[PDB]
Amino acid sequence: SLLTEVETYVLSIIPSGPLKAEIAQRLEDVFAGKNTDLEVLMEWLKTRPILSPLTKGILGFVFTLTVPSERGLQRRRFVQNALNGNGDPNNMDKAVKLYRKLKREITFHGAKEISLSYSAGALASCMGLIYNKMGAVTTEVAFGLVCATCEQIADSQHRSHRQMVTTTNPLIRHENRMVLASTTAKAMEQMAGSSEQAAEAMEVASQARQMVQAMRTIGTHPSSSAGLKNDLLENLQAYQKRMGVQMQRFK
Amino acid sequence: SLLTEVETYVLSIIPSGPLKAEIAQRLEDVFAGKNTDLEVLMEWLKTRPILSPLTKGILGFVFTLTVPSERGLQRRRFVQNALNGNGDPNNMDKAVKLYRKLKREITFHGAKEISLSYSAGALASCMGLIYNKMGAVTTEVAFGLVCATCEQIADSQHRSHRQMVTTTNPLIRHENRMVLASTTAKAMEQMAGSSEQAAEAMEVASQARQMVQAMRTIGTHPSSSAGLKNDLLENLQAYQKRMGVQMQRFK
Amino acid sequence: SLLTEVETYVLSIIPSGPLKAEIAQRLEDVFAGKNTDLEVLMEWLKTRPILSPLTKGILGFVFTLTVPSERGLQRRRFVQNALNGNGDPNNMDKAVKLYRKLKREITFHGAKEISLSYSAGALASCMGLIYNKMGAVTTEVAFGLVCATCEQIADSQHRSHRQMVTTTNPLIRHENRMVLASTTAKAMEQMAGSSEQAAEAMEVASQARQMVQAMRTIGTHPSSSAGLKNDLLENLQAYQKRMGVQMQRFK
Amino acid sequence: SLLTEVETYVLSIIPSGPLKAEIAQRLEDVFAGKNTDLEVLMEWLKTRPILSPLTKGILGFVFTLTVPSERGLQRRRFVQNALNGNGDPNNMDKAVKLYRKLKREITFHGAKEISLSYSAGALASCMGLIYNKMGAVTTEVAFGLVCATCEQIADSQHRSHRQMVTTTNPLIRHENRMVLASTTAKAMEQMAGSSEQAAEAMEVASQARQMVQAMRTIGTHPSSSAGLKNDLLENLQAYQKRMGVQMQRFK
Repeated sequence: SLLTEVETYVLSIIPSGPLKAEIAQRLEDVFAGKNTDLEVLMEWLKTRPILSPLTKGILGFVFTLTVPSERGLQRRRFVQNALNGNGDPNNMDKAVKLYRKLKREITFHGAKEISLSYSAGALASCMGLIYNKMGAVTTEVAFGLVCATCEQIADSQHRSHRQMVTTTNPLIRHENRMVLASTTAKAMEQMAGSSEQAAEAMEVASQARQMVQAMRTIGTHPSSSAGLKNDLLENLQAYQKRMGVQMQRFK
Repeated sequence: SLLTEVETYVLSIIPSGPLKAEIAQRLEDVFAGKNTDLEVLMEWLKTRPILSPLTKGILGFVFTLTVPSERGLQRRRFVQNALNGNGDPNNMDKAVKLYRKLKREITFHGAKEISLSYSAGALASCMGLIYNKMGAVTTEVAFGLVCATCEQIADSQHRSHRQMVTTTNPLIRHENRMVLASTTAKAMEQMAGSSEQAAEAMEVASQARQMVQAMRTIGTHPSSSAGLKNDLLENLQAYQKRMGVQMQRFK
Repeated sequence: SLLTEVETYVLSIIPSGPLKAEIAQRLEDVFAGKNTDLEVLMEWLKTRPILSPLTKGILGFVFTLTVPSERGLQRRRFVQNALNGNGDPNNMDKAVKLYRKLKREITFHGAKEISLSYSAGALASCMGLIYNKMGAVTTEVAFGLVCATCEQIADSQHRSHRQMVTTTNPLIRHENRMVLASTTAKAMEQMAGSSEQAAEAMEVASQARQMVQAMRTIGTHPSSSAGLKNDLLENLQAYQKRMGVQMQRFK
Repeated sequence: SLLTEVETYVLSIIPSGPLKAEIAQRLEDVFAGKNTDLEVLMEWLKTRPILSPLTKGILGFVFTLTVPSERGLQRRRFVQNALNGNGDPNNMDKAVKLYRKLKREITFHGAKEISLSYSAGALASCMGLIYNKMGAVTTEVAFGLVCATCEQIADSQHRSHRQMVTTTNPLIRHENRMVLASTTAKAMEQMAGSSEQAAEAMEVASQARQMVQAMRTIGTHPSSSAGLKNDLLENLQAYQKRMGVQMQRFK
């Protein structure tokens, strides 16, 4: 069940969207013996616009571990660029210290357990060593290094959400609502359901998007109005809930 | 959800107006794989008249992080001019001290958390290093530096409002009302609704604008009248509330 | 006479060859009011194959200081890449410490005198700050920073020669002779004199080149022969002197 | 004159033979602006049978530094395999310690001077970091790392010769002569001169080769004869000198 456990950590860091569905479907193919040619897979991976270079690096890295027949594959540049760890010497010293301990393990958990003791920076650098063949560790350990990195990123992915919503600055909190509404509105428009709900869903989605932009145009500063900041948010709250129920309707 | 979190901080600092709607719509295109050519985007960004040079710098900076294929892009001058941090040596020393710590992180939150410990001046200088390629940090960290700067500006954006309205000097407080009314009146006139309310909204907006200028002409100094300062504000207060309700009518 | 003094230091680091003649002739044009368009100049500079990226950086940097009308020029990428100082934080801290002192000077010598007290690494980073507009110093000081860098490189250019020829390892010393002969032979062939000496010079040059490669093919290891290592060098010594006198014949 | 100094160190380690002539001629093309396509060059380099993997690695490494336009090149597998330093953690720790110091230098000599203080093992590993983009140092420093490695190998190349010829074991010393004669005989046969000396040179070369194999067949052990070990070497000594003079005859 290692292939399932790694798939949890890897897919956690990827942002939600059509790519996440496409990436996960790709992971199943290469985790189920349906391995397509690596080059066309990675070439498709490279062109993806939304993924961050670091996140794009891990997905490229994980594919290489599955495909057999080394010495005939190709080490993609963007993976090396992403995983290089900024070329820092100080953190890369920790990476070697990690890689010393990883070489002695063969169990996936043993790699993950020791790896999480080190900073998120070192794992990216150390994970570069395995990809570049500078080091060499068994496949089970290498995933244990990926999950330690993916868990570290995934932890900060969640910790950022907790800090952003509980922020005390009112200005961004208002700004958080409009962009959040726009993103939720964007979610329906891009996913056009087969049923007639797509037309209705697009309308309500376009309604919020057409209205949120007007809300930004008026603004919500205390000095930009005389109490209009209050009622402006209220319509958004209704619109957010209006879009909230709309999601499960086509479900 | 990093692309949403950065979009909150970036759009917070931009002043409300038609540009804010246009800028945010642009951010969605470059955060959703609809990346237009960078040069035409930044060229449009440069010509924008209302944005401050520093605020214009961050928006230019954020776009560069998304677009791939370095060595073939172009480093715009105005970004460097805005982000140079006034060429101070003292604050730029802090920026390097920051950049030393940022290089070791890969998590967005880790960059943001450490960055906020430093003065707003250093972040502008340090954020210059990443843009100029003097330094090099992973994309997730770099946004973590932007949000630290955007949060710092956004905090002072709000803190200025609190200090301005609670100011004890009566002269500016009266002056605050007329300019506030003019801005609110200006908001409707520029946003011409499709409904017939645009004609009526323009009339009431022009009424306040035509009357606020007369109010300035008479003045409101204690020595410029013999109690007319009192009733002059009262009509503004009605006009402000009259325009206040008028906003949600076309909503 | 500043323009002459800087031209000494800048041209010292460039390796000898046709490019050095072309570069110096270009420096005269931009140091004598014959300033060609910067972009076509730097574009020609970029394509040069022999110059190292760092050395190519300084020549690009020096041209920018001469051309007037900032805000309308363009900051070339390769200059930033070369002058970034590897993005190290530690040496860049020294660069700011330098840049603090340079800002207070206006004399060219004052900049050069203080600059040489710092390691060659910092000057490259600090010299990046001036080019990127992160800092701002008067033109006379900026050349004083270039000459400090050029002098530092030029010093190590000479110090390498002293260490290479006085090396105790016999194997490279023999190898030094063949490559040295090939380079000297290459010097005549590329510079085709207008007189008939070009044909004769090419013949003797091709003679050494045709014979030095045979010398490498046989080798000169003590275990690759039984005393042939001795007489093999002797013919080279004659050939080197034969080419030595041949140089001043077309002079 | 950096391109000449590096060419000395690089060509020293390569064993003598037709490849050494071909490799050096290739180095001139890529050190003189005649840069052929990298891929066809490295592909030809990969197929070379005589070069050791480590020595083949350096030649592949040096070419990559010259060719411009990164992000569009390709990192060859065999270079990474050769330069990985056996994936040891202990020596790779030294490599990072080296790479920390190299990042702060820009002078070629400065890189070479500090690099030679470290064991030959670390330089191979550290030189791997630059090729893999794990690190990043200026081109002048990187050659300074290569020459430190090439010098270290070249020093041991010579030190092995001193120890082999001065060995006290008589059995290998006799064996040294036959193989040395065979190699010298092989040198003429492969290099077929244009003059008629090729036929005569082949005959005398085949004479020694035809006779050295007979000498091995009889053997030269003290227990394999009753004094024939003495006169058997004498004919070789004449044959070695006979081939010794024959070399400069076609010269």
